[PDB]
Amino acid sequence: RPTFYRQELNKTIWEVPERYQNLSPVYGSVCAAFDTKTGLRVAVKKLSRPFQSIIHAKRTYRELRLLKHMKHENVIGLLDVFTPARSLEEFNDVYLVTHLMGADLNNILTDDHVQFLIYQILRGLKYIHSADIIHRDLKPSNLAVNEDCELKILDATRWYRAPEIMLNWMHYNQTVDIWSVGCIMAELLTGRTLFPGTDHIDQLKLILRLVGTPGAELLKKISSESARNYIQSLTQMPKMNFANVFIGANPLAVDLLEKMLVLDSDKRITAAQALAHAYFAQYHDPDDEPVADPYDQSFESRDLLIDEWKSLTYDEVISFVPPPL
Ligand SMILES: Nc1ccc2c(NCc3ccc(F)cc3)nc(-c3ccccc3)nc2c1
Repeated sequence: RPTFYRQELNKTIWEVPERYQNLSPVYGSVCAAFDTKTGLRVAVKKLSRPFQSIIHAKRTYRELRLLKHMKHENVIGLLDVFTPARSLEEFNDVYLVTHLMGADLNNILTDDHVQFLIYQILRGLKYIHSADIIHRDLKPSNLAVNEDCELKILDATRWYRAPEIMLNWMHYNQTVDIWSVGCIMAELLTGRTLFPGTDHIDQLKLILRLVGTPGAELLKKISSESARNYIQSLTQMPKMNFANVFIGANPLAVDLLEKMLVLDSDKRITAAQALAHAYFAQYHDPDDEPVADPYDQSFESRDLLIDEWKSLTYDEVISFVPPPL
């Protein structure tokens, strides 16, 4: 049990172990800090109102469980989790400590940079997807890149969302993330957002303008009559030739985009399949693209009181084991 020191940052009081020094500000508030134990720069996130409602309390619990499970080089992992509280009764504040990453992918490329960056994302997604976890919100601001161009996955928003999440299909799979990667890859190659839509309707028109309106083989798999009516109403756009839209790009890169930006998610390439694509021949190492331990998601289907979620979160703070140096 370490000793804590109080401090006021951006009109909030931070109580953190003395082990973390020189706090500097950057869902919750985040501070950069120096960690005297590892000698490394860290990010300390103080959650805001972590147990205000059932939804917050479950969301706090979910976030701690996910971070505690991620042990992979291209996914953000948990260095430490702590509370100033000495008991469950006083437990009201949760802090999360992770590696401070240099910048996000948003604020920044040759084809070799794009290969390395997209390769690291797919490698992280393979790990995440193997544990039955879907990210659902992949976008450049959720991708941290240091000076070495080493990338970690963290955590408009609509520009990277899969068409089946736009239409609220209840049974989408992991490939909603592959769609996002496709949109990201296309932005890195061209400098431009692929689908910069102003709202949900406009967003889908821009998508269908590139990938074409869906054929009868995809229509026969849509369960919502209203969605089916809507889709068939809109004007028939032809599938464009990616080799023309992405003119001058590496043709292996165009080929991967065509396999990622597929409307039908049953036919969209997976992260593991994409890792073996020729586009990543330089980097692909099948002996060095691990999968994750199983992840118990059964709590997602539970309806519990705020104090029960809080209690379950307290247990996970106590049982936390720091990763090895
Ligand atoms: N097996 C599959 C494969 C893809 C599906 C899918 N793709 C999203 C989509 C978006 C736009 C469009 F024009 C055509 C399809 N949506 C839906 C769906 C279901 C209910 C409500 C809305 C979308 N079910 C699917 C089932």
